[PDB]
Amino acid sequence: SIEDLLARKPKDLDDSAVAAFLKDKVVLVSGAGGTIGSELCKQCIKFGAKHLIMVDHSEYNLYKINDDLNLYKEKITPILLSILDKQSLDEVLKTYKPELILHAAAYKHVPLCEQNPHSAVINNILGTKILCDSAKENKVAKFVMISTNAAVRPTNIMGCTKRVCELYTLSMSDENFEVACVRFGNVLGSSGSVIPKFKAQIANNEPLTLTHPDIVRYFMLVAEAVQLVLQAGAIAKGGELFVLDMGKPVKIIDLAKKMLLLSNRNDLEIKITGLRKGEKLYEELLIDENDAKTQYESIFVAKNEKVDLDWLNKEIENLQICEDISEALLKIVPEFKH
Amino acid sequence: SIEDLLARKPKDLDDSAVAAFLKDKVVLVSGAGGTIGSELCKQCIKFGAKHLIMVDHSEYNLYKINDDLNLYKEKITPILLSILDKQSLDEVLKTYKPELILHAAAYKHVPLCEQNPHSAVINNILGTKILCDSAKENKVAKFVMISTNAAVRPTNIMGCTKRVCELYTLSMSDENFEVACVRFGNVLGSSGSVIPKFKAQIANNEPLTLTHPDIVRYFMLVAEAVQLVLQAGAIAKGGELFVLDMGKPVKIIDLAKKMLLLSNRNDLEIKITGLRKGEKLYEELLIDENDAKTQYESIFVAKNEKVDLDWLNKEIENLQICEDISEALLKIVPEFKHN
Ligand SMILES: NC(=O)c1ccc[n+]([C@@H]2O[C@H](COP(=O)([O-])OP(=O)(O)OC[C@H]3O[C@@H](n4cnc5c(N)ncnc54)[C@H](O)[C@@H]3O)[C@@H](O)[C@H]2O)c1
Ligand SMILES: NC(=O)c1ccc[n+]([C@@H]2O[C@H](COP(=O)([O-])OP(=O)(O)OC[C@H]3O[C@@H](n4cnc5c(N)ncnc54)[C@H](O)[C@@H]3O)[C@@H](O)[C@H]2O)c1
Ligand SMILES: CC(=O)N[C@H]1[C@@H](OP(=O)(O)OP(=O)(O)OC[C@H]2O[C@@H](n3ccc(=O)[nH]c3=O)[C@H](O)[C@@H]2O)O[C@H](CO)[C@@H](O)[C@@H]1O
Ligand SMILES: CC(=O)N[C@H]1[C@@H](OP(=O)(O)OP(=O)(O)OC[C@H]2O[C@@H](n3ccc(=O)[nH]c3=O)[C@H](O)[C@@H]2O)O[C@H](CO)[C@@H](O)[C@@H]1O
Ligand code: NA
Ligand code: NA
Ligand code: NA
Ligand code: NA
Repeated sequence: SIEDLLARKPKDLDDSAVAAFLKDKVVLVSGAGGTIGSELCKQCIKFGAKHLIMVDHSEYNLYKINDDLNLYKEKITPILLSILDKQSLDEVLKTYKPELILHAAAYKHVPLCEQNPHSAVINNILGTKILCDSAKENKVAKFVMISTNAAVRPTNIMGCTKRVCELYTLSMSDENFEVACVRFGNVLGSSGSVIPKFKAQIANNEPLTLTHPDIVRYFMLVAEAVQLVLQAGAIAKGGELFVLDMGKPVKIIDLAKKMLLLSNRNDLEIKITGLRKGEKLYEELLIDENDAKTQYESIFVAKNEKVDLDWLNKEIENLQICEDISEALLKIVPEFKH
Repeated sequence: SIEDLLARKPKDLDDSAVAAFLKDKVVLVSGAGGTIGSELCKQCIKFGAKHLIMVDHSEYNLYKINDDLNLYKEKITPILLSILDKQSLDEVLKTYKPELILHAAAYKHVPLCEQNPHSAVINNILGTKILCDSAKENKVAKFVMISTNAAVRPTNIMGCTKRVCELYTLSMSDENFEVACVRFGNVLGSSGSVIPKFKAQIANNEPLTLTHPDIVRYFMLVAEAVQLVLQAGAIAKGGELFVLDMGKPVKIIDLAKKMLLLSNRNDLEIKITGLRKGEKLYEELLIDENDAKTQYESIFVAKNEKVDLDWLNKEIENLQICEDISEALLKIVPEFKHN
């Protein structure tokens, strides 16, 4: 398998630490039925959580993860809900009183967020604000925000919104409501990503569409990223912006060729179709030489400064009505180059 | 495959009527990346729409239908959006000025809507209200509501919510804003449905889980339901509640058995697991012997009277506040018998 070949296989997976962190917890996962959310769900059950509240706005995604976990049906509750519905979300948190929220709900596609920036802002930033505020109000002990390497020096709407969500959640962190964010890169075979695209092109005898001959990405398996996110949540004391190490980058052309080789399909061409708007060619330096080490060699802590929430709330209000979203996002993230 | 077997293959598919109806139109499809919406999008391009506005809240579903239609990308615009965001929907409608809205966005699962009746109400009823209101205000000429046979004498929250959407949209119909609803039954192989569930159980060496040995459903292919919906929309003058003829119902036990026979896994057990809450054994009579015929033999018009919108709007507000959704729904839909 191509997944197998590019797997990170990190040597510092710690089952026992995740078990101790999750034992008998009521846990709520937003985006429960997504690529990452579904794997969080599965690992929460595997590592002994008492009760899993699965929140997703996509009815098929929710149905599917509920169905996948049907052997544990007594321990899970499928909540069909947008996190933008504050009043319903508050009712959910007061009812179940989760001690941990794993926030994986977001819009993540670079091109679609470029084309729909307002919805990106609303779903990502406002949805994060609503979920985060509700968690703090409802005395959730720990809140882990799934973030992305795309939030570093963002060149696109999606990335920028995720950076704003880091700023917001980390600024809400305190002794009673401990927030951690976890940045990582491309999850192998995730929803709507390049591996399923190539797989489908091959199966339909189409040429593979490669954006640029020199483009590279960092990859890991969903089970690896999720477990490390959970180990990061487990060691968090509140306020940490974590980042995962992912090994060496992989050329997408090499990925394309390996896929072709694995299906004995060297009858097919690889066609250059050009960079998509917002897209980086090399991403960013993963780990700064001065990020703090943790006890896990795959997990580092990056520097982050709280921001004045009053100011941030004003900017977020403006984001929901303003005419130029890109320019507005810049006033919040001055490193944003769109 | 199982789909082949149970196809309807109506004799009265009419490409040309659909082509004439869709020619050069700007068409907005809500729920565009769903099972039915995706097929609506494809048929809109096939039959010569000018421009397709694809609205969906699931980024993956939208991504996928957008990619599926890559060959025709200059004719399609992917709008990542919940129809509950009135202000943004309004802006989309003003920017693109669609002439036709095909409304396929909803929550459709009996059990999930049983378990989340408030979100069923919000996403189905309020989402329909917002989209329908915005369409009329923005002078969209024709609005087609995808409905369901479950709206008839509903026994579950989902079906009841769909019936309220019928009442709302049809009561908004007038000479400028023509509304049709179309009711039909199970679409073979649709998202989250019994066929994909049985396929996975088989692929995983699991017993098939059959709710009840006697349960039956009416089935048709997505391409058939969709084209018939488009033909209904083509002949509509406003205010019609259409219903499709779907042929003979199918015992789910016979569908299970046939799946096991086709993959040669008669080694697997069929386990009876019990009816799910809200579920009917035999659905309902499809075509009332008095429903009116149309020019197509697969499409009929079911009786329906407008309700006062003043009344309905206030009942819809009550739905968003009440203690007890089921009781509140019964006020609007007095034939609702909630299992
Ligand atoms: N997939 C990757 O390669 C990758 C890499 C780094 C970070 N991330 C981050 O992980 C998070 C999840 O990514 P994914 O691959 O699982 O995407 P995904 O789209 O498969 O899953 C996201 C889930 O959230 C749900 N959702 C979205 N908005 C919602 C809302 N308002 N209310 C409730 N549910 C909502 C979706 O329906 C979906 O099931 C996103 O920020 C993403 O940016 C992903
Ligand atoms: N599948 C069947 O058997 C069947 C039979 C009869 C009627 N119907 C009706 O057909 C319609 C679609 O069913 P389907 O099988 O395609 O289901 P689906 O879930 O596959 O498709 C619905 C689509 O609507 C989207 N959506 C839901 N709420 C939304 C919102 N608030 N804003 C924007 N997008 C939203 C979803 O993301 C999804 O892509 C529903 O109206 C259902 O009520 C289905
Ligand atoms: C999963 C998804 O949809 N996007 C995520 C993905 O972004 P990213 O945009 O990298 O995800 P993709 O899987 O879409 O693309 C992976 C790589 O393949 C290339 N490519 C893509 C499609 C194609 O047809 N041909 C082609 O060559 C891209 O240019 C990119 O170099 O990882 C980032 C982490 O680093 C996250 O921030 C994004 O949320
Ligand atoms: C998920 C879905 O598309 N639901 C639609 C489906 O409902 P419906 O609930 O009939 O659709 P499903 O495919 O879930 O179920 C079909 C039949 O198979 C049975 N079954 C299902 C699952 C299983 O594990 N075992 C089993 O035996 C059910 O009891 C039912 O008799 O068609 C109706 C139209 O008639 C629509 O109103 C619903 O929106
Ligand atoms: Na899966
Ligand atoms: Na359960
Ligand atoms: Na499809
Ligand atoms: Na396009």
